[PDB]
Amino acid sequence: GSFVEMVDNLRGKSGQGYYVEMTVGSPPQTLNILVDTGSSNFAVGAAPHPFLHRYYQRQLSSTYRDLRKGVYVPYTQGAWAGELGTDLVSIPHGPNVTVRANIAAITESDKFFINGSNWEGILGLAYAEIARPDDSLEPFFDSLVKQTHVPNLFSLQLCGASVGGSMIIGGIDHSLYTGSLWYTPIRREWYYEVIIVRVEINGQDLKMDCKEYNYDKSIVDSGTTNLRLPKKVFEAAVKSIKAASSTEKFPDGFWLGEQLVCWQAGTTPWNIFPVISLYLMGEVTNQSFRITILPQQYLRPVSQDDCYKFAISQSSTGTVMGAVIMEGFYVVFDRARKRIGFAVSACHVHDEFRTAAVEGPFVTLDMEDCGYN
Ligand SMILES: Cc1ccc(Nc2cc(-c3ccccc3)ncn2)cc1NS(C)(=O)=O
Repeated sequence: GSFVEMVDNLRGKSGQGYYVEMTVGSPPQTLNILVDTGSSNFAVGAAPHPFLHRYYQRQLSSTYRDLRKGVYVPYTQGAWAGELGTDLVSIPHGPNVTVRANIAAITESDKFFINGSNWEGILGLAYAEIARPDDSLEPFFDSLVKQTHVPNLFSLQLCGASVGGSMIIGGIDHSLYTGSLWYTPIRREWYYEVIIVRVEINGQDLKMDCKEYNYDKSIVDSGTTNLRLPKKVFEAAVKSIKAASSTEKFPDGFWLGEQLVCWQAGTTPWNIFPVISLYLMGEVTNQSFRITILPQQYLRPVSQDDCYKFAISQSSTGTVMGAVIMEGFYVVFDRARKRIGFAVSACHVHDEFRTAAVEGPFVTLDMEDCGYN
């Protein structure tokens, strides 16, 4: 393949995201940078922190330009504060280009960096609408497309478990997937927003109004571990997942993520847990497709003891299709054509009985109604 050098350019630890090496400043300073399609800021640890091995030293970068403006990004677990500037940025195992991009130097943080994640910053790949302090701050990818010939497209292959995978920038590598790629529109360019039209557990329709699957939004977000489902959706999904796996009994707190369950090394009875399908709006009127994950995706390994957290959780900002979803698939963020493609990942974790799936087409009527206004 012509994109061979970008293949296997991601690393990570389970539950702690996937990062890419980015080279910042002059002379060069390389950092591990979290790939996050669920935000739009490029920020790097820029002062010492207990959880950082390395950080950005702007004083040592001859090409740093200070924008003279603070920046603050909250999350639900905590936040970070910092200072805006521009500098030279390239990706050794990404496109063969260098751009002047906005960079937020993080000077203080609260529950941002993860002890042992090996990343030292974040690359927000969503759109300028959600960027901080405001949409006037051009995101990394907007700069890249603006300043260079790189096609307005990236693709992600996230290889679950100590993890890895590929971010192909400017195109698609056919060795990363199998079967056809199926596309869903990007409803609006802010988050990577999409429309889920049906949910099945082991083939069984969850029978909820599709409006509920997308209240108040559904997004594809590589910086979130879990499949997050709106309260009402989550409850109905838990109940149906319980009903499908009833040959085994699990404590109430397992389904809530508060309790872990461990099996003896090599014995996890994957086959007693259901497959999960999400149908996505297709590109033609009344046409949909489904993506199907295995419990190998939604049960996350956390001794000769294999422990697992149930990684479908509750949300009150809509559906977040996190690493749990992405890890079954090769995901194409076709920004040029305002759409997202899914194909079966060449690296996804399965067994001899079941494999993750991308299937279509299906007939689904009145899909334009599912989205929140
Ligand atoms: C987008 C994103 C933003 C922030 C973080 N960071 C954290 C930090 C902590 C933490 C908690 C207590 C003490 C120290 C740190 N817990 C969860 N996420 C991870 C991701 N993304 S991710 C989950 O793919 O690594």
